[PDB]
Amino acid sequence: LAVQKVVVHPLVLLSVVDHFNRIGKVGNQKRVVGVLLGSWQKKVLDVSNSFAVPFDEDDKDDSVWFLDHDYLENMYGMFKKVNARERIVGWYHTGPKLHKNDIAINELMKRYCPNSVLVIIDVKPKDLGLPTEAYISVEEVHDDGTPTSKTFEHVTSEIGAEEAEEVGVEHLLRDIKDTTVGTLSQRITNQVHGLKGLNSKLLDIRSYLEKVATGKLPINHQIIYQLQDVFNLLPDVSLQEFVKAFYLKTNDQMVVVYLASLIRSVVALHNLINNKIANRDAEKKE
Amino acid sequence: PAVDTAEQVYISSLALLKMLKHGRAGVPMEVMGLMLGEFVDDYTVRVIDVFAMPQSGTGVSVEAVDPVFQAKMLDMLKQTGRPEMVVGWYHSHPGFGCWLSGVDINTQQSFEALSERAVAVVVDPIQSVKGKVVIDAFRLINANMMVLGHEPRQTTSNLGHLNKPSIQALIHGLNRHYYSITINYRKNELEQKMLLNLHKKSWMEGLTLQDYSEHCKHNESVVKEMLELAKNYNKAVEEEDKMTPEQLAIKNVGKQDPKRHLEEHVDVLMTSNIVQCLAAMLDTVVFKLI
Amino acid sequence: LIRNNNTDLMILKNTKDAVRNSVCHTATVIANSFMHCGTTSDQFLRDNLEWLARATNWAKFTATASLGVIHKGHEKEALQLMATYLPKDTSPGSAYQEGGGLYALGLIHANHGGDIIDYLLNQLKNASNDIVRHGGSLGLGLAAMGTARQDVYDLLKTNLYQDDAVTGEAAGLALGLVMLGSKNAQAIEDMVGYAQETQHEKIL
Amino acid sequence: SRTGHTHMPSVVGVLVFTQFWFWFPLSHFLSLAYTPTCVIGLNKDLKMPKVQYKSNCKPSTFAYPAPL
Ligand SMILES: [Zn+2]
Repeated sequence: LAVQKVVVHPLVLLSVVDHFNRIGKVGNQKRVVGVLLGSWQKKVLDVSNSFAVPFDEDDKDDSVWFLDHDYLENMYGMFKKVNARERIVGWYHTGPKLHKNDIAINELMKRYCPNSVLVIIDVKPKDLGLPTEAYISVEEVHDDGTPTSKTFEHVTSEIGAEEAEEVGVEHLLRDIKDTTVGTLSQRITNQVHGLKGLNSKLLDIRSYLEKVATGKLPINHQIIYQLQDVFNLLPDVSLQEFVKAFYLKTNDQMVVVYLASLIRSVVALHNLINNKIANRDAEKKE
Repeated sequence: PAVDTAEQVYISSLALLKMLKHGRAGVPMEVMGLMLGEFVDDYTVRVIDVFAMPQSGTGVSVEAVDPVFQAKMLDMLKQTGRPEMVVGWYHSHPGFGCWLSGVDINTQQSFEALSERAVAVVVDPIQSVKGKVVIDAFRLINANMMVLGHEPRQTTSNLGHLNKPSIQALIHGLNRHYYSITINYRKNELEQKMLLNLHKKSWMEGLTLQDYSEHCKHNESVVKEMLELAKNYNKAVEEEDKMTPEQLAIKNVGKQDPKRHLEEHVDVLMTSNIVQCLAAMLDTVVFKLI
Repeated sequence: LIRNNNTDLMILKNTKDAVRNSVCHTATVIANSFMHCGTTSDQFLRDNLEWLARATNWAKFTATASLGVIHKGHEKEALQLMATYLPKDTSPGSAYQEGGGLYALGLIHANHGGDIIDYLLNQLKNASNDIVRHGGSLGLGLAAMGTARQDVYDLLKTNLYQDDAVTGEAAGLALGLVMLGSKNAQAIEDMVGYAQETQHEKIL
Repeated sequence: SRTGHTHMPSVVGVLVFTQFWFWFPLSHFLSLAYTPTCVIGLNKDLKMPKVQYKSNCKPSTFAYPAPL
């Protein structure tokens, strides 16, 4: 598509959290909506700033909602005066999931940026996923004969920081972040987190299938198509060729691990030699 | 009613990130902006947020505050739940430390005329490194009071003398024309958790296996490197056998250390191969056809 | 203490001549109080009144309070003694002196304010300036240490709930002092809940 | 205390004196920790007689410092 990856800077996250908190101080709200400013680098979005805009909606009806687009334009001008290279690239809202009226809001935003990106930023501290979920509006051409509609195609979202922004984040995360853990422990923790995320995704798919089976949701006929491919992609690890290749590869890596460990042991013995010699010299001169 | 040295300026995480980004973007201009917050009491100056003022034109210095832009930004921010008064101004010092020049003193005099407890914050985005940002808060010392023989502020605690002033700031008029207010940071659990997502790798790449062709090529290359490294390591051991203690480090200058490179290669290969093996073993269980 | 008051004023004079900052000034005041604690001897303050006048703002609050350290245990007469030291009413910068006088009165009768609790409670109730309330809270807590008197607790809790930093610090400290070791659920709940609600760091 | 009991005024005074870091006047609380070092002789009338105890040690071992 027109968007390959959306990089959301920590300043955007902090601004969104602050906007949500200051609006929610009123004690009666569900979500807040603002505008996202960034630059364009190849096909990778670089969402780097944001500003709040007045917004309200009805709890029952989805067609009733007000967004101050004049406020949008005025603050776009004010921000453009400060930073001309940051242009409107989309919008954000803090609702935990999508809304039925999100397509209308994206249509409103598309005038200012034709390829607008909606970045749902969950203020609640989710334990596994990233707080950002990026979507772009696409015209879904169905093959069932149903008329073409506008949907939100998901986009891989990442959190990246500028050099000074990273410096500030590390200053704010100085105490909390533990960097003493070695690289190997970090990779193993990454594997654990990947297992947890895969379990969560599979549980979401299972819950959707459970709802479909009991009739809570209709058969999409497109999620089923994707799920058949997913189950077909499950490799057979019991094949003789695969097992032999896996064993050969594991032995090829284990011989390297053995060589590295042997060299490490010899170097450790050399260190012990140096320590003992230094201790004996220190006690001999004293 | 002398100001107390125990006064503190509380900068929020959003405010700090905004000033750091604006100062780095405006290098080497002394880009300025306004700090919205609240004077909680005589000892606290909370800085809830900041907003950057646009630069009129070229020049590495603080320009005059545009009243129209400030009024428009304040009025519009009040429309979206930001009814916080201006508690002072911030401006960037790209690499020459945190202090106030004559132009900065004249600019801060305006805020002090408006609000007597306004604070001039200086952030050094160039000298700031990860985990330690170079920042300071200042307020002018009135010449009339100090000349007659009065301390600029009263010391009722140790809180105002915990940070030793830098010599660069002292040269540029610190404790003579302006005084430094201790800066503390307000961090909540929510914002810290939100910032923790920075560089947080996706769950997909946790189970993602590296290409086995490139992995084998890397293993072979590093092992071939350790071959020469051990060949040199033997010579290094023999040389250090007969080498005087003054040359233990001087003779290591400019010459590669086979032991250090051997350790680095061992660590790299151990990590890479162990991670790849563990990931493959996990994938053989998770993604199975049965 | 007064009979065996073998204090050395030479050291105090030697270090007073080296004073060049307000911090060292109040340090010398506190030191003079320390070496004359319980001796009712204010000679150093008497021969250096013009130097003692250099104290300003909270330093005055300290200096006056130093009296209570020097006259600690002088239970025979203290209200009259403090009134002799301090005039009843003064306009310029007298809030610090009045608060220091109340704090010094509490210091004189520390842990033994048998009949001075009533006077301190009346002064704290009939106080308008925040410095005066701070000093009165410190004195009342100092004079009701461990007594757990309900009237003192209620007045101090009201002063704490006034949400003034200067008043709140002394109010919280005296709230802890008055209910010293009582482990009462009400006191713990009030103080902790306020500490989780107040926005002034001095109160905390 | 001399009998081994926890002197509550001493502990409280020391703790609040340590709070001179945040508030200089609180240093005066150290006066609470000041316990006089004395041996008071009394009579049946709770009065003070002219009694001269004997210290079986050199006078310079426990004496005031010599004034400058
Ligand atoms: Zn400057």
